[PDB]
Order: sequence, then structure tokens, then C-alpha cells
Amino acid sequence: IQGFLKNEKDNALLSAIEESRKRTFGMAEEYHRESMLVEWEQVKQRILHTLLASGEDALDFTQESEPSYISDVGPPGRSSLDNIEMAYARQIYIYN
Amino acid sequence: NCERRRFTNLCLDAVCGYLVELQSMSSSVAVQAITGNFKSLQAKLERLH
Amino acid sequence: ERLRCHAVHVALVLFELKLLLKSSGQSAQLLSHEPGDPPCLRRLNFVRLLMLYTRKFESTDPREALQYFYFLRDEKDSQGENMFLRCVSELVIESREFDMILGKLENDGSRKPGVIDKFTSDTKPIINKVASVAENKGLFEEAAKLYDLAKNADKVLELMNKLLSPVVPQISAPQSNKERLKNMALSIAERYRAQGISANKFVDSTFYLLLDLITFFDEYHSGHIDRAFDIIERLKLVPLNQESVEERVAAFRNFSDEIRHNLSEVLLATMNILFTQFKRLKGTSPSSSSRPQRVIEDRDSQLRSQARTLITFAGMIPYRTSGDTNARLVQMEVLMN
Amino acid sequence: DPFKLAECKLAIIHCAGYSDPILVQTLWQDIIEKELSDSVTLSSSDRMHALSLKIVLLGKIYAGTPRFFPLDFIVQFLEQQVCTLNWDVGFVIQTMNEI
Amino acid sequence: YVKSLAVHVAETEGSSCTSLLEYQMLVSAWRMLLIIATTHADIMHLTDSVVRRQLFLDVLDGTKALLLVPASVNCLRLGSMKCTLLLILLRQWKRELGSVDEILGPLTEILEGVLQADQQLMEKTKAKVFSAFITVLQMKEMKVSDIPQYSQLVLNVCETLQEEVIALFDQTRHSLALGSATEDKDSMETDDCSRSRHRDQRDGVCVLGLHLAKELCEVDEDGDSWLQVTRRLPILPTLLTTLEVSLRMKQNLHFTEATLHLLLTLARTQQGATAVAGAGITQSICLPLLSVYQLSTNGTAQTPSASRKSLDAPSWPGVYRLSMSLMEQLLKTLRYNFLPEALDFVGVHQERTLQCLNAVRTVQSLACLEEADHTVGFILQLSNFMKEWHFHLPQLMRDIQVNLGYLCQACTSLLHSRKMLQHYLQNKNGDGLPSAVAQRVQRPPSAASAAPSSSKQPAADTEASEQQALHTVQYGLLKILSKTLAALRHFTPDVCQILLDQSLDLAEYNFLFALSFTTPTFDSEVAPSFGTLLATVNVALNMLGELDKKKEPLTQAVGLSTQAEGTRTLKSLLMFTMENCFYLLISQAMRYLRDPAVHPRDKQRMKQELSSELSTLLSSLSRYFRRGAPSSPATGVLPSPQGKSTSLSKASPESQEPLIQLVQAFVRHMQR
Repeated sequence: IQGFLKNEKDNALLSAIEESRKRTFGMAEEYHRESMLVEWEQVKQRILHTLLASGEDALDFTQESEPSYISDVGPPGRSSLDNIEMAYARQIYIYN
Repeated sequence: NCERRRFTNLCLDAVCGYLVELQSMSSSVAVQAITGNFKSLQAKLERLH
Repeated sequence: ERLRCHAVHVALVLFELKLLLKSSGQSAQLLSHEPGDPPCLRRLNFVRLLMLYTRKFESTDPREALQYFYFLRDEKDSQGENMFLRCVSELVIESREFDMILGKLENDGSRKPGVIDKFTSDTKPIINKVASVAENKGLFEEAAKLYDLAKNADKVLELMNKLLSPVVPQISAPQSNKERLKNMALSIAERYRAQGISANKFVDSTFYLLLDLITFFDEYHSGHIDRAFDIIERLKLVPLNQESVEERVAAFRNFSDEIRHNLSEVLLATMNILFTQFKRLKGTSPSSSSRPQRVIEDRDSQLRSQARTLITFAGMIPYRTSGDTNARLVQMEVLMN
Repeated sequence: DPFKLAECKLAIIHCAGYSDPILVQTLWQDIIEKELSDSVTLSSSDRMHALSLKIVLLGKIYAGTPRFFPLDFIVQFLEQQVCTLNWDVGFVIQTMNEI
Repeated sequence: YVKSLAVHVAETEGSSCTSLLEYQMLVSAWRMLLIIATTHADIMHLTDSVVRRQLFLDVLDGTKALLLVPASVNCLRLGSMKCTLLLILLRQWKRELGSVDEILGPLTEILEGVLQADQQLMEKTKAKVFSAFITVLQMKEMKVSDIPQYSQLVLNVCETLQEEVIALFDQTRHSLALGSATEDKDSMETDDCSRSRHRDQRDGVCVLGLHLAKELCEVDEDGDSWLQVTRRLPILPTLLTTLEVSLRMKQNLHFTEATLHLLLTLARTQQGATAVAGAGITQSICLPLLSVYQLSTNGTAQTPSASRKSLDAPSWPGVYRLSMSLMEQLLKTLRYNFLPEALDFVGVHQERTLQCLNAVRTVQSLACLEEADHTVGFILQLSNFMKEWHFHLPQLMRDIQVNLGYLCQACTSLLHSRKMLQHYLQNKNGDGLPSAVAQRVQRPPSAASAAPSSSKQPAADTEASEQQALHTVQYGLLKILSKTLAALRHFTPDVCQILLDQSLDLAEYNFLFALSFTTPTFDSEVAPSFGTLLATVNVALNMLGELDKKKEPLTQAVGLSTQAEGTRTLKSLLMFTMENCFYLLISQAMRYLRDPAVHPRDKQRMKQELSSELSTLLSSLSRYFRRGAPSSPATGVLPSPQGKSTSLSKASPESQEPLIQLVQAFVRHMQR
């Protein structure tokens, strides 16, 4: 009876820490698990927004040209309206 | 900064309670004025949410 | 590549002649089909045509990027925001040409027009849109300059108080962040006091108290010390008789956090002022100081009463001054006996 | 007790950890009705300010440990005093904001 | 009577109350009778829940009256004895105490009485009161509106925790100064005094305070209430400094795990995550955590005493899994504002990261699958930052790409070979017999005889337990495979880019799958392939193809809700496994079909083999989705007595899912 009245002080302390740790492991893993699936459906909805704007297989090719980045060697300074875009921009000034 | 949106509900619900109480009272100039004050408060809390 | 300029100018022609079919949302591809049009037509995302063309010169030739965005004067999105106001706000935020595009304040607080004053009869909504996007980019000096340019007067002080707050106690060195923000704040204060401007009074009073605290710290850093006493006795951020501790211990709860974060170093400065006046008294040898000795005994007691009044005050503030600031105060009074 | 130092009695039981709610409420009444007693020579605005300072001071200490700051009793008693004395309706609201 | 007698004792201390021993005897006997009247309630006839609720409330008030007298050693002793009864009655009656409101008030008053009294006497009462609060909060979903004086309860608990965690810190530092204790392994004697209290116990005030702080954090939806208390108390720095020593020493296991549980709960909110990061979390875990899984190089006896304990048992691998789950959760919430700290952490834990990607190849135990899923989880949060990760760790990112590849091969071959999965579980659920030596051959028979008795049956519960373990292991392998396929996708250019963008570089992106169409073997050195990806889709289709077979109407069981939700989450997981697999298959197929070194013969082979098996797979997908996947359009098509329009239509049909359109478009493009 003294062992049993020691044991029921053990079950009256021990057990709710497992119910608490089962709550952390469950409410952390379920939050990783459902985030990972909520992250997904917008991939499907973005495929719909892309493919329903191009249609069935009717526009693609970006056209083939050279890449550029934050690298390399560019001495020419910077103004970037060329002779033709400056002539056009001047005609838009003469419009506005 | 997060509490404020939990609290503006409780303010509107409590102001609705006090306006039900006030509108049961005998409609003296004080009860009329305070019914105006609490509806003037309501009509600011309706922008704090 | 070599043809984008013609494709834009043909689209501008088709747009003003109202031939161009427009795609009904910002995010769409450059071409689209729409859920109501005949299947052998298409629509153009006219905004996305321009924002993929102006972006060749948005950072170099922004004067004329603004001309291409002026075709969006009539245009709107699904929220009802105007696409000229949007694209010009995005343009100014990366081109940084604030003075030229949006105009400037000159030293009297008149507004000098920019290039944008060709395209609207009021620039204030656009200048506040750019000031708000600058504020959301942490560009708080530029947002404050733009809020004065629009005369959204409270929002200028709501940024200047935050900019001055971690800077008030710093040493006023040439070209420093203190000396820049000090002369910017004084330039705003002179405009406001000359034009009769006053704001939300908690922001307005914080702005002047941070300015006068810069005079307290600079007249302390100059070594002119007795001047910094002659300032802090007027500012009343601290008690100097024990009779006034409760007055300050209440008033601290009504000061703004820009003032609260400065108070520990204002206490260390005020205590070093007292501790230096104490050293000046005990140094003024009775071989030459032709006063009645009681007019030294006087102030060997006054400066202890003031020093203990600042320690009782520090022990009654419900905000964390540091263990170092509090130990420095006690160490100074242990050295003031 | 032999001198009725209620502002010290409250500090003794706060430091001793011991909180009887009946003693604690009694000590806040001994304090509030003494600050109301001894201020009787002054005007209502001055006595509002004195009772504000007294309770805004002691409310820095004991409002960290609610066992020694029975807010609900202090608010009811101060408003029953405002309601009696004809002080302003902003009073106890300001006293608790400034705590 | 045992209520009023305990009030009378609190009303008569300070007098020479002569009958106090007989009063203690009656209170002791009533405690004994009531603990037997819960456990033997059938024999005591104690089956009225109204009488049980009175017995609880009379023990609650009758404890409160004794614990509000902090100067009385007599009332503290009697009150700590009744608090032991209260806690047993609470846990055994946690279905009949049908209101919580009446219990929380007197428990706060009991806590505040227990915080006015001797710490060394009342340790063994602080624990009981925290254990009561945890048990009470666990009975009902509650908010910060529902707990009387919540902000003072969190203060009182955090202040108590700062007694306990400092006393644990210096207890763990004096064990660092007192070198060489012995293993004094015999002393069979009974219950005397003064042998020292280990503060790391599951019943310890420190450990119960951490779990109570967790249950209270799971009630403050914004964190604005708890963050006011942790601006008063330096409790995060104090916890991290004691965690740091505990991890270095392999000491304080219940505290170490309970601290990681509180931190993992805090990392769920933007305010708790920024408070945990701003407290230095990475410094106090990253180097200390190396100790935990490090083996000593002195080799001796493996001890096989790993008998059937719960997976919820506190353990040093569990501390590593929670550390990985915490860095998965901090990086998910803070992103760029915890990205250096996550790169320092993956660089230091690089060996264990590469071990845990591979442990699934050799140790198919559920606790290993639970370590691998958090390891791949942290990697799935980190591979969003591929260019930052490639700049800092350009070795380990390729080594993880390769080992995620072998993990994809291992999980798909195990999930495909359901017999080999049961066989690997059976060959690791039975123990003890060695022999060797080889040879061969021939034959029986017969015969005698006879008799007699007796009869037991084999239990069907054994086959049920094997099959439940098999379904849990298949769910673990499916989570790991799904996180693996999503993490591998970030190491490939998007299908929208490598189709449409023709000046897109291909040197930034590796070949992650070999050009084979062989079904994946469970085989150590067979690199993953397009045959592995085609097998992953067939595995998911077969599992989805069993979940709509188990639909016959069994009746008359009651109590389980969670199986309905697991039958949802397993199906949305099975979709996510197929859909990342199709993204990888299309992106890597375009990565082979563009590349100038890949031979024209086997580019042509690739256009042929995938054009066949994507057509057979899409013929099977288009045979499933015609039944409706779990969705609002399928729910709108489901009516028939009700909900019909035009003639026999309901809502609108024929929303095809975009996966089926994308895989069609890619198959049409390979057929040119």
C-alpha cells in the first residue's frame, strides 16, 4: 500500500508531461506537415494562371540572345537611350 | 500592437452592452447625453479595427 | 532587342487611337487571352510593355521614363489605384532624383516645381505615395524631406524624432550623423516657427525637447558644463531638489520613448556636471577665494543633495537604465563627499 | 501598529511575503482616508493632486506584486470618494494610467 | 468534516491547539480512503459524478485553507499532503470536472500561498501545483480571457523557474569541480534523508515549470502577454546558459528536452522566434550539440537492454531531433533574418546531417525515420536559399544533393517492395541465435504419436500490431520522400524556366538523376534515375489505390476522430509526392534534352521511353481523377437527390487538375 501510494504520486506527476510533450511534437510536426501542403496548392494555381494565359501551346520562344549579370567589364559609362530611342523619346516630349 | 484588435472587439461589445442598459433607463437629459457620448465613442471604435 | 522601341511606339499609337486590346491585370503575361473575347483575338499587358522598356533607362534618363508612364494617366488596376501614380512612385524610389522629379523646398519653405508639375495640378498625393514607399524602404531622411515637400507636417516630426533619438547623446563632430540631423531638424524648426506650423503635440513637443537636449549635450561636450546645468534646470527632465522627484517620477510615464531612451546619459551628463562643479569648489583654495566660507559650505551640501536626488530618481524609474549607468551614478556620489 | 505607520505596515508585509487580502485592503483604506484627512485644508484640485501622488508613488512598488495592490478595491473606493467629494470623473482613470 | 477541520486548524494555529495529532490522523486516513475510492470506485460504490465533483471541490478548498498560512509548518505539511490527494483526484476524474473556471482561481491562490513559504519544504508542493495547472489546462481549449490573472500566473511561474534554473546551473557547475565520483552500486536500504536532490527529474519543479510555461504559451495567440513577462525577466538567456552547459556535459536530460520544447513552441510566433534568436540560441546549441551524438573512440560492450519503452521517452537523439525541428521552425519564420545562423548550424552539423540522410538505408526504425524527416525538413527550409548556400558551403550542398538522391532511391524502393519492408521489420523484431557452416541436402520421413492437451490461440492482435507498425513506417518513409522531392526540386531550374527561357544557363544546375528507366532496386550504389521517378508515381498511385478500397461499413466502435484527419493528410501528402516528382522529371528531362554533351542517340531514347511511360501513367491518373479528388468542385458534383441543375448536372464538372495539363503539354513536346 505504501508502494501503491508512492506510484500514484508518480502517475499524478509523470503522466501530464508526456501529454504536454505529445502536444509539442504533434503541434510542431502538424505545423511543418500542413505548411508543406499549403505551400503546394499555389504551385498548381500558378500553373493554371500561366497555361490559361498562353493557351494550348500557342506562344513560347523568348527569342535567343546573350545573358548579362552583376559581373564582367563595362567601360562605356551610363546613359542608355540610344540614337533611335532618344529620337522617339524626343517625339514623345513633342507629343506630351 | 496585437492586443489592440482583440481589445477593440471587447470595447465594441461592452459599448453595445452599456447602450442596451442606457436605452432601458428613464430617458432623462443625462441618459440622453450619455447615450450620445457612447454612440460618439462607438462611431470612433468603428475606425480602430 | 533592336525592335522593342518600334514595338512600344506602335503600341502607343494603337493605345491613343483606342485600337489596342488591354489585358485586365498587372500580373498577366505580355500577351493574353481573356474569358469573354473571341478566341482569334489577343490582348496586350500595356503596363508590362512599358515597365519592360523604361527599365533600360529608369536609372539614367528618368525624365523621359516619366513621359512613357504619362500614357498611364487614364489607367487603373483592380484596386482602383492609378498606374501613372504607381509607376512614377516606383521610378522615383530607384532613380533617387527627388529634387528634379518631385521638386524641392527652398530655404524659405516655398516649393520649387519638378518635372512632375507638367503632369498634375496637385503633386501632394504622389509625394506622399513616394514618402510612404521611402519610409517602407527605411529611407527615413528622404521620407522626412518628402513629407515637408508635401507639408504632411506631423509625419516629418514622426521621422525626425526617430532619427534624432539614438543620436542626441553623440559627440557633435564635423560631417557626423548628429551634425547632419541636427542642422536638418533646425532647418525644419526654423521653417515651422516662421510659417506658423505646429503638429500632434506629443510629436511636436518631443521634436523641440530632442533639439534642446542636443544643446545640453553640445554645451556639456564643449566643457561649458555650467551652461548645461543652466539648460537642464529649465528642461526639467530630472529632479534637482528631492521635493521634485515624484513630479518627474510621474512625468516620465507621459514622455515619449525617444525621450526615455536618452534619460540615462542625460543623468550621467548631469551627474558629471555636479561632480565637476564639486571638483571646482574643492579646488578653489582658501588662500585666494575671498568669499565667506559659508558660501562654499552651502554648495558642498547643495551638490550632495542634487547628486542624491538624481540617485533617488534613478531608483524610481520603471524603465531599464543599465547596471553600469546606475553604478556610475553611485560611484560619482561616493566621490562627492 | 502602536504609531499606525500604514505605509510602513504594507512594506513590512510585502518584504515578509505575507498577504492577508483583508489586512492589505484595510492598509490601503488607512492610507487613502489619512491622505484624504490631512489634506482637508487644501482645494479639491490640490487634494486630487496629493492623493494622485500618494497612490502613484505606492503604486510603483506594489503593482509589481498584486497580492499587495488590490486594484479592484482601490478603484471602487477611490470612485466612491470621487462620487462623494465631487472630484472629476477622469481622476481614478488618470491615477491608474499614471500607475 | 475533513474540509471544516482543516479550516479550523488554519483558524487556531498561534493557540496551543492540543488535538492537532488526531486531526492529522483523520486527514491522513481520509486521503488513504479517497485514493482507494477512485481506483476501487466499483467496490466503494463511488460512481456519482456529482459526489465526485463535491469531493474534489472540498479537497480543493480544504487544501487552499492550509496553504494560505505560510508561517505554519503544520498547515504546510497537511496542505502538501492534501495537495497530493487533489492531484490524484484531478487526473483520475479529468472527464467529470465539467468546468475549469472553479479550479483555476483556487489553484492560483494555492500557488501564491506556496510562494510565501519555505522553498526546501515546499519544492515538493510547487511541483504538485504546476502539475495540477498543466493537467487543468490540458482538459479544455482556453484563451488569455479564460485564465484568472493570466499575466500574474505567467509572472509567478517565470520567477519560480528563475529560482530553479539558476539552482540547476550551479548544481551542474559543482559537478564540474568535484572530479571523480564512484559507481557506489549497492545500498538496498529505505527512505531516510540528506542524499542530494537531483533537480533534473520528471517530477522536478524546474521541469514542471518548463512544461507549464509551454501550456501557457500555447494560449497567448499573439504572444503580447508572455512577451511582457520576458521583458521583466532575463529567463531566455538564463535557460540558454543552463542548456549550453547541460548539452556539453550530457547532463540534465528532462530539463534539456523541456527547454527545447518551450523554445520550439515560441518559434511558432514572429515575436517568440525573434526573442529566441535575439537571446543567442545558435551559440548555446550549435557547438554544445556536437557532444550529444559523438561516440567515444574507446570501443567496449554494446548493452542490448533496449526493451519496449515509448518513443516519447526522454533521450539524447530526441534532443538532437528537437534541435533540428527548432532550426527548421526558426528559419521558416525568420528566413533571411536567421539564414547566416542556419548556415553556421548546417556547416557544424554537416557530418550528422549526412549520417541522417543515410541512416534510412540501414536502420528503418521509426525513431530514425523521425530524425531523417526533421533533417530533410531543415534542408527543405534551407534549399530555398540555394545561391546563398552555394556561396558559403559549395561542397556540402552538392554532398546533400547526392545523398538526397540516394534517400529518394531508398524510400521509393522500400515503399514499392511492401514485402521487403515487412521482412526488414520482422528481421529486426526478434532476437538471439548464432551459427554458420553451409552444406546441403535431403529428406524425411515418419512417424509417431501421441497426446495430450492444452489450448491457447495465436492472437489476431499480433497481426494488427505488425500491420499498424508497417502503416506508420510507410507514412514516415512517405513524409521523408516527399520532403526529399521538394528539397531536390530547389536544386533544379523551374519547369516554367527550362521550357520557355532559352538563354537560361545549365552549368548552375546538376544532373541529379541517371538516364535509366530501370525500376529502383533496394541496392546500395544504384544512383537515382528516371525509372526511380516513374516508380515513385506508381507507388503513390498504388497507395491512393488502397485508400479507396478500405470503404466497407463496419459499425459500433466509438472514440477515435483522428483517423478521419489522417485519411485526409495522407492523401494530400500522396499528391505532393507525385507533383514534386513530376516537376523533377520534367525539369531534369529538359536538362538532358537541351545539354550539348548528351548524345543525340540517347536524347532520342529519352524522348521515346518517357513518351511511353508518361502516357501509361497519364492513362491511370485520368482513370483516378474521374472519381473526384478531395476538393470543392468534386463536392459540388457529388449531389443527386438535391443540388441538381440544367437537367442532371451539379455545380460545374470538368475542372481538370493542372498537373494533368502540364504533363500532357510536356508529352506533346517530346512527341515532336
